[PDB]
Amino acid sequence: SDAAARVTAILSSLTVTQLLRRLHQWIS
Repeated sequence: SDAAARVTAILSSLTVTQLLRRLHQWIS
């Protein structure tokens, strides 16, 4: 099963983008 796993991977990358937004919010 790769289609369902790919859906989970897309969500994992989004979590990383959010962590980056919080880091930038603290710096600027």
